[PDB]
This record gives sequence, structure tokens and C-alpha cells, in this order.
Amino acid sequence: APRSVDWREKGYVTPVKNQGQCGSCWAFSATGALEGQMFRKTGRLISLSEQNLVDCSGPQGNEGCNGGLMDYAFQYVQDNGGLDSEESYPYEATEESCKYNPKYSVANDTGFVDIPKQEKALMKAVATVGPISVAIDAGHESFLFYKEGIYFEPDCSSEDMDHGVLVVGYGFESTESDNNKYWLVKNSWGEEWGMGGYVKMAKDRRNHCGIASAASYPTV
Ligand SMILES: *[C@H](CS(=O)(=O)c1ccccc1)[C@H](CCc1ccccc1)NC(=O)[C@H](Cc1ccccc1)NC(=O)N1CCN(C)CC1
Ligand SMILES: C[As](C)(=O)[O-]
Ligand SMILES: C[As](C)(=O)[O-]
Ligand SMILES: [Zn+2]
Ligand SMILES: [Zn+2]
Ligand SMILES: [Zn+2]
Ligand SMILES: [Zn+2]
Ligand SMILES: [Zn+2]
Ligand SMILES: [Zn+2]
Ligand SMILES: [Zn+2]
Repeated sequence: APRSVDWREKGYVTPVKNQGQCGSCWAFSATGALEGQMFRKTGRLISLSEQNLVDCSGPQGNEGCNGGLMDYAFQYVQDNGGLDSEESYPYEATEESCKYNPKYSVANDTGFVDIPKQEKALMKAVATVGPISVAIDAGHESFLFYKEGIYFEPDCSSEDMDHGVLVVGYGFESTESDNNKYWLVKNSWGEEWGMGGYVKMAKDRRNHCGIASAASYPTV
């Protein structure tokens, strides 16, 4: 596998969005992976509607602004037979009754695949599939005030995660006596958080913050 991957430079990744005051991270993670897979399929990078997912994927098990699962979001897109564009169905950071319009559907998926809970398996997936939906333990003050560098949190859990994000690549910063490897992770907290909306999560450091424990991607 490549020692460095960054799917943003390959056109797979849309700009950083902002979930606002709503626990819809799962929606932004799922649209991220679907935007990447649709781009691979059609050569078109189109922004997908998280609001469509928040309002409409309740039957699949999601809870709107109270949380959800990326896999349930992929199931909605399969069950629904489509997903509206971000332009047609813009994000409002609130829960509202479903407004899906089949006329504005710009994406489909045929299911999803769950990656084994090993960082090696996640790496090969990022290297060959594209951006990957993952969940991490982001429930700490250091994550909230992260600005730059490789994030490492000693109290992070490898099993208990609360935040759905998107891995768009990986790399390494090399010092004299250490290759400090990282996951390139796209947050949904606006572009003023972290590195323009991005965080470098510690990689190959015992599944730090659970990043390999709930990884999946949609199939198109
Ligand atoms: C998004 C993350 S967040 O809002 O940025 C956040 C919040 C707190 C701490 C860290 C990060 C949401 C937040 C859900 C939430 C709502 C209201 C109050 C507190 C939290 N997180 C989720 O949607 C997660 C995603 C996820 C996917 C896979 C594995 C682990 C987590 N899921 C989630 O919270 N739930 C709710 C309970 N339900 C049974 C499952 C989905
Ligand atoms: C502080 As916690 C329950 O997100 O590990
Ligand atoms: C937002 As929580 C207490 O499920 O980490
Ligand atoms: Zn560039
Ligand atoms: Zn959006
Ligand atoms: Zn409204
Ligand atoms: Zn899964
Ligand atoms: Zn938490
Ligand atoms: Zn924790
Ligand atoms: Zn928990």
C-alpha cells in the first residue's frame, strides 16, 4: 500500500461543512463517503444533503439531531432509492419532517461494507476504496480545542466512540527516531476548527480513539 494517501487531491472530497448545534455528525460522515464513491463512479463531485438524512432516515434507525449510525444512513439511501443534492435540500441544523424529492436525487448506493476492526484493514480500505466513514472517541476537551499536529489523547477509548467522521487519507511525519503516522480525518465542525476543518489522528497507535472500530463505506 502507499505510504501516503490524500483523496482530497484526487477530487474525491467536498469542502468542509458545519453541522452546527445538532448531533448530525453521522450524516456528514455518511455523505462524505457517498460523495467519494459517487465521484469514483461518475467522475462528478456533487454535494449531498445531510438534512435529507436527518429528516428522513428515522425508519432505518437514526435519531436526527440526537445521533445516528453511518450504516443506517447508507441503508436509507438504499431503501429510499436515492438521496437529494445539498443544493436542492440544504442543511438547517434542525430536525424537520421529511422533504425528499425524487426529482432532485443525485446519488444511490447498493448497500455498505463493514471493515474489520484493525487499523491495517482500515489502511488498505482507505488506499483502495476512497474516503471511509469512521467513528472516533471525540468526547474530550483536547479534541474540542485541537488546532494542529497529530492528535493523541491518553484517555481516548478504543471501543466507546461518539463522533462520526471521514478518513480521506493517511501519512507520516518523520522525526530522527520515529515515524509518527497519522490518519487524515475530515471533521464537520466548520473550517475554523483544526487544520481548516481537518485533524491528523494518531495512526498505528493501538487503534487510537477507536478510529478502526466502526469503519464502513457504501457500495455504489
Ligand atoms: C455527532 C458527534 S458530535 O455531535 O460532534 C459530538 C457530541 C458529543 C461529544 C463528541 C462529539 C453525534 C452526536 C450525538 C449526540 C447528540 C446529542 C447529545 C450528545 C451527542 N454522534 C453520533 O451520531 C454517534 C455516531 C457513532 C457512529 C458509530 C459508532 C459510534 C458513534 N451516534 C450516536 O451518538 N448515537 C446515538 C445513540 N444511538 C443508539 C446510536 C447513535
Ligand atoms: C468522555 As467519553 C464517554 O466520549 O469517552
Ligand atoms: C455524547 As456520549 C455521553 O454518548 O460520549
Ligand atoms: Zn491542493
Ligand atoms: Zn451539507
Ligand atoms: Zn424550516
Ligand atoms: Zn457497521
Ligand atoms: Zn462522548
Ligand atoms: Zn473518551
Ligand atoms: Zn458511548
